[PDB]
Amino acid sequence: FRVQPTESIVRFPNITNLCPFDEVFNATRFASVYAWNRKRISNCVADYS
Amino acid sequence: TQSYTNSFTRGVYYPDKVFRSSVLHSTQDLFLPFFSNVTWFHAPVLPFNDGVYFASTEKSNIIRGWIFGTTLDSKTQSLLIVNNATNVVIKVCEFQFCNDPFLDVYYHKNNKSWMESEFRVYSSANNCTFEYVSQPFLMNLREFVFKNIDGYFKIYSKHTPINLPQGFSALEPLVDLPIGINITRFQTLLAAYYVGYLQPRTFLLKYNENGTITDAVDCALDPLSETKCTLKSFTVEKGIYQTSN
Amino acid sequence: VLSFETVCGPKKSTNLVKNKCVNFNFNGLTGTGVLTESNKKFLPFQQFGRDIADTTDAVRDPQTLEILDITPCSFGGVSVITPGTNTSNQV
Ligand SMILES: *[C@@H]1O[C@H](CO)[C@@H](O)[C@H](O)[C@H]1NC(C)=O
Ligand SMILES: *[C@@H]1O[C@H](CO)[C@@H](O)[C@H](O)[C@H]1NC(C)=O
Ligand SMILES: *[C@@H]1O[C@H](CO)[C@@H](O)[C@H](O)[C@H]1NC(C)=O
Ligand SMILES: *[C@@H]1O[C@H](CO)[C@@H](O)[C@H](O)[C@H]1NC(C)=O
Ligand SMILES: *[C@@H]1O[C@H](CO)[C@@H](O)[C@H](O)[C@H]1NC(C)=O
Ligand SMILES: *[C@@H]1O[C@H](CO)[C@@H](O)[C@H](O)[C@H]1NC(C)=O
Ligand SMILES: *[C@@H]1O[C@H](CO)[C@@H](O)[C@H](O)[C@H]1NC(C)=O
Repeated sequence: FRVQPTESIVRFPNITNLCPFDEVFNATRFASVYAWNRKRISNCVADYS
Repeated sequence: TQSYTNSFTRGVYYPDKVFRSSVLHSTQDLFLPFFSNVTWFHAPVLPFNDGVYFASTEKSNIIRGWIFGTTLDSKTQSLLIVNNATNVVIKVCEFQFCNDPFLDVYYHKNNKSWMESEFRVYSSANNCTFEYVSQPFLMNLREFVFKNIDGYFKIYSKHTPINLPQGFSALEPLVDLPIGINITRFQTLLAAYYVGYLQPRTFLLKYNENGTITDAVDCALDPLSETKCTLKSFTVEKGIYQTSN
Repeated sequence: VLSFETVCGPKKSTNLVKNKCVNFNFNGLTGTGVLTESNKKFLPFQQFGRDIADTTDAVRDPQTLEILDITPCSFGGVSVITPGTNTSNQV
């Protein structure tokens, strides 16, 4: 005899330190192609959606 | 100055994040050997082999900061740790030139005890990756153990008031910063140093009911300790016991 | 252009259920068991718990500051008590 599971749950810590993808995309003024900006996005949760 | 002193059961830290109550656990990790000899440093680059144990005591805040790296040149990335009065900055950024550490001609505290806004040791701040800011590391005796295992740099700390004194004090984890750099040398900075080096030993920690380490035994010091580790107990009864080969 | 080469996508969560045999996943600590509150006191930095037989006993959920035990939901064998089949048929 064995009691089968009734549900499956997954717990992870709060989401915070979301990457600055918001800042990159909504720049008021971009630069010309010859001098293109670059941002090393590191150590953050991406959330590409 | 390299005067030597023995470490009386100092340099014990929590190996894992798990919790154990009223049970003896045997673990095989890097540790400072019991009754090993340490080196006092006074007013040189250390070899930093397989971890380090840092300890210092003073009534002032003269001691602050550390620098780590394998070459201290532009070829390889270098690491910095510096504590402010109210914050700490930990940026792994390359540093090229170091003409001389700052040192006032007088450096007399009998008349003037103000030394502020005089920190410039990095000649060039080249491209780098990581930067962490948190609560001050320092606040009594301060004990720190620095490790670099599997790309993770781990820092442990503990504040033990004194009257390396005898006793047992467990080092709790503080900040596991993920630099990823290779570290082969380290050096301390100024505004009484205890330096010890770890070896791949095996220990037998004793966990309290609340979950804190109270006692530990090194399984490679004397045959009695080997017998204790084999029996997994701190009290051995009368008899003959086989320990090793 | 987002070139690719610590940076990992957000992992969503699920509501906490107690007193039922539920599959759980606490920061990659997969297992099965019942979830009940515990009168233990972990250290501030500890997250898991482990008994003498190296089996997860208590786990702290990453979101709220609470610690709960992990007990396997009931299992075991079954037996049938019957007289002689000629004597009767009830079991
Ligand atoms: C180890 O420490 C002792 C002091 O207890 C000292 O005499 C000895 O020289 C040290 N070992 C080495 C290799 O210097
Ligand atoms: C901490 O000290 C560094 C050293 O230059 C300084 O750049 C930084 O601004 C200080 N932190 C704060 C919060 O002022
Ligand atoms: C950072 O600077 C070093 C020093 O020249 C260089 O070799 C490296 O390509 C630069 N970029 C990265 C991502 O390390
Ligand atoms: C560190 O050392 C390892 C092997 O000793 C080597 O593969 C690696 O390239 C070195 N540098 C870094 C940044 O890991
Ligand atoms: C465990 O913690 C409780 C609550 O702080 C305390 O009363 C008890 O003395 C502790 N046990 C020790 C220190 O062995
Ligand atoms: C996550 O968010 C909840 C919202 O109620 C909060 O209670 C909890 O403290 C947060 N996580 C942390 C930092 O414990
Ligand atoms: C059950 O009991 C009856 C009466 O005692 C007997 O006749 C019969 O043979 C028994 N059944 C078997 C399988 O022996």
